[PDB]
Amino acid sequence: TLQKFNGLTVLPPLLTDEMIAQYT
Amino acid sequence: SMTKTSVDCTMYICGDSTECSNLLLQYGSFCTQLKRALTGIAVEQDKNT
Amino acid sequence: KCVNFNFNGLTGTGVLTKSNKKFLPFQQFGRDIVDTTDAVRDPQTLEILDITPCSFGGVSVITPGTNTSNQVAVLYQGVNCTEVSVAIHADQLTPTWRVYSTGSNVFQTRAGCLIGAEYVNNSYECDIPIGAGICASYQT
Amino acid sequence: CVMPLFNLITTTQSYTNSFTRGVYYPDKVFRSSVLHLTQDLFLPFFSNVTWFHAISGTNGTKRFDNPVLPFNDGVYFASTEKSNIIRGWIFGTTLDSKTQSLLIVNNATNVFIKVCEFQFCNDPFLDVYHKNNKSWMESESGVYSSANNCTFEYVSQPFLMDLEGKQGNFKNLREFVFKNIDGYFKIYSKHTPIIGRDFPQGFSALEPLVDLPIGINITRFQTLLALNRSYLTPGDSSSGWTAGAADYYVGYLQPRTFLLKYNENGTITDAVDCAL
Amino acid sequence: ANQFNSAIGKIQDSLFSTASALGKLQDVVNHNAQALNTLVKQLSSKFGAISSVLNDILSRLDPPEAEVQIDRLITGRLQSLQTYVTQQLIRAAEIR
Amino acid sequence: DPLSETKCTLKSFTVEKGIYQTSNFRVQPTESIVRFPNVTNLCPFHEVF
Ligand SMILES: *[C@@H]1O[C@H](CO)[C@@H](O[C@@H]2O[C@H](CO)[C@@H](O)[C@H](O)[C@H]2NC(C)=O)[C@H](O)[C@H]1NC(C)=O
Ligand SMILES: *[C@@H]1O[C@H](CO)[C@@H](O[C@@H]2O[C@H](CO)[C@@H](O)[C@H](O)[C@H]2NC(C)=O)[C@H](O)[C@H]1NC(C)=O
Ligand SMILES: *[C@@H]1O[C@H](CO)[C@@H](O)[C@H](O)[C@H]1NC(C)=O
Ligand SMILES: *[C@@H]1O[C@H](CO)[C@@H](O)[C@H](O)[C@H]1NC(C)=O
Ligand SMILES: *[C@@H]1O[C@H](CO)[C@@H](O)[C@H](O)[C@H]1NC(C)=O
Ligand SMILES: *[C@@H]1O[C@H](CO)[C@@H](O)[C@H](O)[C@H]1NC(C)=O
Repeated sequence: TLQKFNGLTVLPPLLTDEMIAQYT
Repeated sequence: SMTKTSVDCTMYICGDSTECSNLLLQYGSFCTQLKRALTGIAVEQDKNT
Repeated sequence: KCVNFNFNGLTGTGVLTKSNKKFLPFQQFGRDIVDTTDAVRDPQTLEILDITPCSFGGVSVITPGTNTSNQVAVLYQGVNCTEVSVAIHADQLTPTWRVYSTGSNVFQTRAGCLIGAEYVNNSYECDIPIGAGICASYQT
Repeated sequence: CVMPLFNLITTTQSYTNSFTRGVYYPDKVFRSSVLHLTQDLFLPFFSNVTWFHAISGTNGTKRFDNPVLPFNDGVYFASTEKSNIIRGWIFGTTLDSKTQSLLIVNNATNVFIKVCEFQFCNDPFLDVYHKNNKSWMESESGVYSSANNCTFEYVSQPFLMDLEGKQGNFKNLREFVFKNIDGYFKIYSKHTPIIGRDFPQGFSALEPLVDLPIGINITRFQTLLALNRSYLTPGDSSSGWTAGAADYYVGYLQPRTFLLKYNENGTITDAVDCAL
Repeated sequence: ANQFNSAIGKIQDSLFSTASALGKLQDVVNHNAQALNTLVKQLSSKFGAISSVLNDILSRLDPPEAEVQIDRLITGRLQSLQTYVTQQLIRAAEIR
Repeated sequence: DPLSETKCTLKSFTVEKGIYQTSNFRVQPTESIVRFPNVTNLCPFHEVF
């Protein structure tokens, strides 16, 4: 575990961490 | 995967300035290519996962 | 409120809120790690105000294909439906083709505000990937 | 300009290490817990600064030191005294009526700053002595013969500065930085108590006090001293002009790069000299 | 079974204390953060213009003179954006 | 409407099934404010005149 002000946006992944956990 | 980002050229370069965007228009489709590249990267990240 | 401010020659746009940040007596305006203004001092009352950029984001249009149908669902990315609704009621949104909201149309995805698609409690395979585990499809 | 005769002693220019002093806020921006890398006119870390003294001896010889110093691009000034022996400063090019000169004096509480074409004498000084044998007061007769063609006048700051006392050591670590950038004279200052004897090892940023839009050349500068007409040391019957003990250091500002550390409160708590 | 249980019990300690691995994902996250921060910090560079603020150029010079400064800013910020996108494409190839 | 705007973005009259990054939305400023310190010892023109 570790911009938005000017035109830069961060898209969310299609698979949430819950779905990845279910797949695993 | 890695973080999927997106950029608005008008906002980033000439934010809320009318006659900065007016001159940015003269550079053509130099900023549709960047939008398409970032969209391709995002879709590829989803495909990877 | 989303306003344009001019504090002693420093010009910008945003929403100014009351602040808990404390400046030194001489410091006028505050900058972030990436050298963007975040706090100002009101020259008259010496108050300290935090700037938040006026809400912005992407708009994604979801179509089932123009030959199948002519309806769309619009996703405002990254913002909650309350902000979009408030901006609509104040004619503030930049795109002026505001979609019809019937109260049962506005849905809050973690990706943003999705208007035009009704949420069904069932779960089907993804058809049009909206994001954050939410997908959309043209069905009955 | 009347200068009493004294057994004049040549000024002793000691050389001492500057430690990590002289850091000042580069601008008025507020930063919270950031490491800001800035290139500006700073006093280099572990730099190597001049030291002068001004005292009156008990053998009849009084150290009357009024040297002539340059300015270059910036100046760091430090002072330690118990009776505010340093009064003010003169900045200019020729220090005569031919060219405009800046002149700062602290008169007890208030402060005068003038930009005029003064006509200074060989040893300008202020006359601080007793009126009616009851009042301490100052006269500027010995400073300049006349003041002609003045452009900027400023009188403000009725602050006595040193007021807390002399608990540890005189609380009179006076640190000042003078810069002349694109027509603006900038004065940064800091008052630090002396926990020890002289030049403590520590860090403390210099807050900006004064900005003046004078826009004229500065190449030479000098400090001001005054003499009290006796009645300073109890038990001394020597009727003569004597002054208290004082020391002052001079550095110079070089164009360097620093890595200032702003804590969460907006103040600078440490710095790194990028070429030490 | 005992050997596997002992080996699986040491996996909770050897994942972080030994360092070595687990640095790749943090490296990815830090690289993304650095790229975005540099992109948004390129907005504070003059690129040879009078200032890095559009309005500061606007209210200091006449339109015909301000055209050159605004175009210098546009070219600099476009170069920054192109650099960011190209680096993202290369890094996306590596991640793919 | 969003569909016609998507058509313009794709530069086609036919749009297939999918989600398209169309444009950027922004909440616009309502009023413009200005703050300056004070009069700060204005010039004494009355004495001259
Ligand atoms: C600028 O002038 C205004 C005039 O009102 C000053 O505002 C007053 O400030 C004092 C000191 O804090 C308050 O007691 C008063 O109530 C304020 N007046 C009003 C009407 O609110 C303001 O302080 C001045 N600014 C500076 C920097 O001196
Ligand atoms: C930074 O400023 C804060 C806020 O004023 C200081 O925190 C206060 O410290 C005092 C010290 O006497 C305490 O009495 C208060 O209770 C503290 N307040 C809070 C909200 O924590 C802090 O000490 C300052 N830090 C430095 C390094 O100067
Ligand atoms: C948006 O509104 C929702 C609903 O009130 C709230 O939970 C959320 O914190 C708000 N902000 C964001 C950034 O989603
Ligand atoms: C300070 O200057 C003196 C005089 O030349 C010199 O001998 C000494 O080494 C200098 N110190 C430093 C740290 O440069
Ligand atoms: C200097 O200070 C003294 C003591 O307060 C005062 O009497 C005198 O008028 C001051 N001189 C000037 C020139 O303001
Ligand atoms: C005064 O400063 C100006 C501007 O830098 C310079 O041209 C001039 O030579 C200077 N004069 C002297 C006497 O230093």
